[PDB]
Amino acid sequence: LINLKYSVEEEQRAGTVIANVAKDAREAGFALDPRQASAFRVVSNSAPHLVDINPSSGLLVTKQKIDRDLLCRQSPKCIISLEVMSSSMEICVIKVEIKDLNDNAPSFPAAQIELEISEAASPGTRIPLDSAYDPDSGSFGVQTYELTPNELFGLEIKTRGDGSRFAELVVEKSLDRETQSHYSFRITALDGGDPPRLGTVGLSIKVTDSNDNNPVFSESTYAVSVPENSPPNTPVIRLNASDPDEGTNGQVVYSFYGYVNDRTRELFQIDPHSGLVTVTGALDYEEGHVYELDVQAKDLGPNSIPAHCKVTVSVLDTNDNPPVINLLSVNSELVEVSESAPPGYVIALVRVSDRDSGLNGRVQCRLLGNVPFRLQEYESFSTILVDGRLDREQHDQYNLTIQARDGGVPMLQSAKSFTVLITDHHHH
Amino acid sequence: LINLKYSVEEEQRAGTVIANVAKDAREAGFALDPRQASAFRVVSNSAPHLVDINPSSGLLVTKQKIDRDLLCRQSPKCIISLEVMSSSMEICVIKVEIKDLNDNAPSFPAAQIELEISEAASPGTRIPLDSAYDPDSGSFGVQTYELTPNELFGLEIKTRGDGSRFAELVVEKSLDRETQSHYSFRITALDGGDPPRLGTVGLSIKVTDSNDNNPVFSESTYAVSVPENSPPNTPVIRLNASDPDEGTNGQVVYSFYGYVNDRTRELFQIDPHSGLVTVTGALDYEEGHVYELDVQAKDLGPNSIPAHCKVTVSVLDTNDNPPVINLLSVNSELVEVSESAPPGYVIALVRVSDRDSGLNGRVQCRLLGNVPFRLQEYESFSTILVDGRLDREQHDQYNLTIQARDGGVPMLQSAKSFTVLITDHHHH
Ligand SMILES: *[C@@H]1O[C@H](CO[C@@H]2O[C@@H](C)[C@@H](O)[C@@H](O)[C@@H]2O)[C@@H](O[C@@H]2O[C@H](CO)[C@@H](O[C@@H]3O[C@H](CO)[C@@H](O)[C@H](O)[C@@H]3O)[C@H](O)[C@H]2NC(C)=O)[C@H](O)[C@H]1NC(C)=O
Ligand SMILES: *[C@@H]1O[C@H](CO[C@@H]2O[C@@H](C)[C@@H](O)[C@@H](O)[C@@H]2O)[C@@H](O)[C@H](O)[C@H]1NC(C)=O
Ligand SMILES: *[C@@H]1O[C@H](CO)[C@@H](O)[C@H](O)[C@H]1NC(C)=O
Ligand SMILES: *[C@@H]1O[C@H](CO)[C@@H](O)[C@H](O)[C@H]1NC(C)=O
Ligand SMILES: [Ca+2]
Ligand SMILES: [Ca+2]
Ligand SMILES: [Ca+2]
Ligand SMILES: [Ca+2]
Ligand SMILES: [Ca+2]
Ligand SMILES: [Ca+2]
Ligand SMILES: [Ca+2]
Ligand SMILES: [Ca+2]
Ligand SMILES: [Ca+2]
Ligand SMILES: [Ca+2]
Ligand SMILES: [Ca+2]
Ligand SMILES: [Ca+2]
Ligand SMILES: [Ca+2]
Ligand SMILES: [Ca+2]
Ligand SMILES: [Ca+2]
Ligand SMILES: [Ca+2]
Ligand SMILES: [Ca+2]
Ligand SMILES: [Ca+2]
Ligand SMILES: [Cl-]
Ligand SMILES: [Cl-]
Ligand SMILES: [Cl-]
Ligand SMILES: [Cl-]
Ligand code: NI
Repeated sequence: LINLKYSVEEEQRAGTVIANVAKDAREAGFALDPRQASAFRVVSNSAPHLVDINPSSGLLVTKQKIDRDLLCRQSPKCIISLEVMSSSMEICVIKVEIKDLNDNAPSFPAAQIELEISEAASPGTRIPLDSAYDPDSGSFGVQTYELTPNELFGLEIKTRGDGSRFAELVVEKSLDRETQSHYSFRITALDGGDPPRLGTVGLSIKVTDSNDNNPVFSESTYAVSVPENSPPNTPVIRLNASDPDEGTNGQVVYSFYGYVNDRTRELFQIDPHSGLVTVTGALDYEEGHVYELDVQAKDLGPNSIPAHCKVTVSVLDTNDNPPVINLLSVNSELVEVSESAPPGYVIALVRVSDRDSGLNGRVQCRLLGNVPFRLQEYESFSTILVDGRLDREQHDQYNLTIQARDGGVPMLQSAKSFTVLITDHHHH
Repeated sequence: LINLKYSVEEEQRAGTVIANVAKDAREAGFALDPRQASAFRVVSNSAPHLVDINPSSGLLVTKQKIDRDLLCRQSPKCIISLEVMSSSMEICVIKVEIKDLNDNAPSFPAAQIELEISEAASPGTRIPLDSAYDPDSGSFGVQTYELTPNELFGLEIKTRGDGSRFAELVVEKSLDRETQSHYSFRITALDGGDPPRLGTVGLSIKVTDSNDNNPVFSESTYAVSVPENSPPNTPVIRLNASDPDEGTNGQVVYSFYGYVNDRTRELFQIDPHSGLVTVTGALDYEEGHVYELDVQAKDLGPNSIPAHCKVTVSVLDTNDNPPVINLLSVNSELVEVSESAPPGYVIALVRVSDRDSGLNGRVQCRLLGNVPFRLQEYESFSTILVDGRLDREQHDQYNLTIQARDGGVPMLQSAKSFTVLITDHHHH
């Protein structure tokens, strides 16, 4: 029947006087018989330990200090319903409202918020953040959030229901670890207070890597030279591909990328994890001058995009073949010369070869001894001719010996000995 | 001394007359005397089994059919140097060159060329392709390559080592497996002849996957309701994230996200590999009405961009609290009523509550027995009043029993019995 409303701020000194219920009850129509200061008693009340009416004085006192933010959380109104009974079965419902105060500033449970975002995070990617804690009601509760001004990240606030706000992170534009790996920001939450209260958190963003870089060689093509007969495990060329990715994604492994049936496979090797290309087989300039290696560098991660380069290994000619002498008699027989052989008569023809090339293969010849014969060398063919008088007695037979010498370093020689004999007049 | 150069095509019939060595040499100055088949002899020649000069006739004839592509491979020139010696130690060097013919068409050894390219292949990255095989020399060897006209891939021709033509593949525009995984193209090799000869092979291109799709929920937020006291392991909600990637990259694993020290953690659980959110603890509407679950779906593998959604799980109120009856007398004494009690005089006040809500919390009261008393209902307080004649003798004491019943399903009752006594004059 009878209703009395009141209101008082929260967190007030315990034992506060809200109002004299006797005054406003009599004024409003109560059966307060003169009954030794005990006319009415509280039937039941929402908060036994917080508010109490005095049967003696007939006054509303706060039993303890009121913390509205615990009773009603964010509920818009905070009323303690308290019902009193009179001496003769009469009732007065009394509803006291607890006005909220901005005694709480928004709070973050974590001192810092560390996050990991892949550099491949599409712009628009959003990450829900732990909303701050402000137990005040509505207006005095958390209202907005702010992040350190930047271009890469933004904050978007949404209200699930009846405010109760939370704010998520948003990648605003493309990230890239290889440019900036870490970010450090500051988030502050703000409540709707006359002098608004704030909370703070440090926001560390570690940009997780993505295998978005492929190995790359300094050059597409290379050219190397190797002297023939280079011993096994001789350094040909050490390739250096670069991958700026992180860990496995940035680790390069070299290997050969060609068909597997060619001589190259057997001749050379590569150190896959280091990049050293060495000679393992028989390299002979005389057999082949050049070899083509197709090397691929590959990263150890997902979406492994390999990169290739071609190395032209030219073999170099060392002077490792002696000059070969070959005597040519007309009838492949013992060289006989007549005594009366006029100066300059040809005896036998000589030919020299050399499997090398250049100055290593080019030859020059000599005729040893004091013998009466000269060796005039012609283009690629040295001829022996008679020089002097031939006496059957003073010299019946000679043992001509030809030397051949190349122009390599170290130079090489060769010797060939053939016997010549002198005749009177033989018609064989 | 004397040089005679000649030329002849390959693959000619056997016993061909290249040139008349006797005539050419004699005109060129050589010991051509009329002798019994003994004017000169071939000293040595590059290929004995291929070409030979005969002193009897004096002609440069070929022994068999010559295949230049075997002798000199791609070597630019193919010369056979025959050395001839005359009667009087005179020499005529002869070099016969073998002109190449397009008797070989370029051919590929494999039927198809299998390739694997990551959909993340940046436009411009190239994959060296296996060069075709044509043993002809220079112009007549492999010259250019051609692929099926398309937009995604192109061909690039390059020259590595003094010829040795090769063509690598080049990506023209971005690939995407989630749109098209396999490609079927045709490559043809061509040689440099008037009627060019070709070879062909099928080129299968498999687009290897890249984790370039993140899990995605159907909607941004969800809302579900669950009756309180739902037993452990009850279906709350079935989340369903989608990821079109391949294998691991497309496999979603759901899990809980948010602050760790939260009530929710103990109440619910989620099936990580399936996405079923089941209840683990006891839910009580009377304690809390709503709960906020933050679920994240993330794919296994690299560059895991997770997706989040918020589930607002609202609890439902079951009628699981009985209506509490509570009678309160003036001084909490045995209820005494005066004999001369006029109809409608108040005896004792009743108050009933119910911790439930809605019709589950709404109560209605009853008075049992034939007793001379009424229970007239007020808002929140049922009053007991006198309705009959109170005779000390006919009825000295009553044992009034009040029932209370809520409007839930199944409805709940409660009973409270107090004794009333009748008296004429009270002096205390
Ligand atoms: C025709 O003449 C040559 C030249 O021999 C020499 O002529 C002079 C220039 C002096 O050097 C003399 O000492 C000698 O006769 C003969 O060639 C040489 O033949 C000798 C004997 O056969 C070879 O001796 C050998 O040498 C090797 C190492 O060089 C030793 O290991 C052997 O044990 C042995 O002593 C010699 O190598 C060879 N060449 C040279 C440059 O000395 C040739 O034999 C001769 N022919 C005839 C038919 O008389
Ligand atoms: C007072 O009465 C209580 C209820 O008894 C009930 O009486 C009728 C109306 C039915 O509801 C019947 O089912 C019950 O027996 C008793 O339980 C109680 O004992 C009585 N008081 C005393 C002091 O005995
Ligand atoms: C590759 O080159 C870079 C740049 O000069 C250098 O820092 C790095 O040490 C080189 N690595 C190898 C393996 O040569
Ligand atoms: C998710 O929903 C799709 C329909 O869009 C369905 O094909 C798929 O099977 C569902 N996922 C699971 C795990 O059942
Ligand atoms: Ca407070
Ligand atoms: Ca407050
Ligand atoms: Ca606040
Ligand atoms: Ca990058
Ligand atoms: Ca990277
Ligand atoms: Ca990489
Ligand atoms: Ca050699
Ligand atoms: Ca050599
Ligand atoms: Ca030499
Ligand atoms: Ca041929
Ligand atoms: Ca040919
Ligand atoms: Ca050809
Ligand atoms: Ca894709
Ligand atoms: Ca994909
Ligand atoms: Ca995926
Ligand atoms: Ca309950
Ligand atoms: Ca309930
Ligand atoms: Ca109930
Ligand atoms: Cl921004
Ligand atoms: Cl890593
Ligand atoms: Cl002819
Ligand atoms: Cl569990
Ligand atoms: Ni003789």
